Amino acid sequence: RPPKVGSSGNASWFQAIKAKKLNSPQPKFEGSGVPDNENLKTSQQHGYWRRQARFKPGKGRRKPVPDAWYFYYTGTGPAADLNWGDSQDGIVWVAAKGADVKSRSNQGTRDPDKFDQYPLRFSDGGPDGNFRWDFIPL
Amino acid sequence: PRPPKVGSSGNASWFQAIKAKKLNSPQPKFEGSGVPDNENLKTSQQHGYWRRQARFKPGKGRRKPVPDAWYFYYTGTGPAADLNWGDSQDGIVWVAAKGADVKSRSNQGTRDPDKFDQYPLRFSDGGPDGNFRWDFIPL
Repeated sequence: RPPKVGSSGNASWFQAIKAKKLNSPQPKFEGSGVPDNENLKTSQQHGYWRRQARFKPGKGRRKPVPDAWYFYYTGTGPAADLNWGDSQDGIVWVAAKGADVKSRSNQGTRDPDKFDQYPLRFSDGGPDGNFRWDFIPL
Repeated sequence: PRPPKVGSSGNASWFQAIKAKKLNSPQPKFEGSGVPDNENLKTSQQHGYWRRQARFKPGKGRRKPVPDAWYFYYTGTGPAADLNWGDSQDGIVWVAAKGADVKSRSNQGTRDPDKFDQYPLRFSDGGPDGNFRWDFIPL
């Protein structure tokens, strides 16, 4: 059977945020939780963070390490078929003040062969202290 | 009329390759699943291996070294169909989604290239590390 490949792309435009612990809560944000990105209009500034399980060698038989979460605009990424606000384990919905969550951006997702991940900045206040992320300069 | 056909013939992987960026890149590492998307399959079935292909090209003198290519096969299919998930073998890296049952033997088979094109890789749950790349294939 050929595979059913339905996603237009699953690489987030942005670096992940990482939990600090194996049993960290889901991300919460001081402000909207939408990454800084001036390319979009206010109405279109909404999307979701999605959990990804991570593991390490050895030691072992692989061992778990803390989750990463990646941001996708609504209608893109692994949960592209969800409507904004639909409940799913591992999905946190975010929207800017002034967002119209029925709108759609044409921002799409990132081709990793052509683009490095973009830096995350949250000028309106980022995720809580259960999460960290590597510095990437502007 | 024709005799039986038991093997993976000269079928291919369902999916496009991942390619090393250098002649000395390490084998691919997968912090998340490393299993391509395929909505035919449930989470329990999402496991298999990446297998190295050596590559060479023509040019100055003749034989030129090209970076390694690695191709994905579901467990129980492909050149290493006889292995069980996790069996050591040089040029084989085992992958599985969180929640996979690496004994579930999927039903996707392999690709006859005269009938089906290579399918795009999409990695919901993580792909290979940054030593690897592949061209984007839309659709």
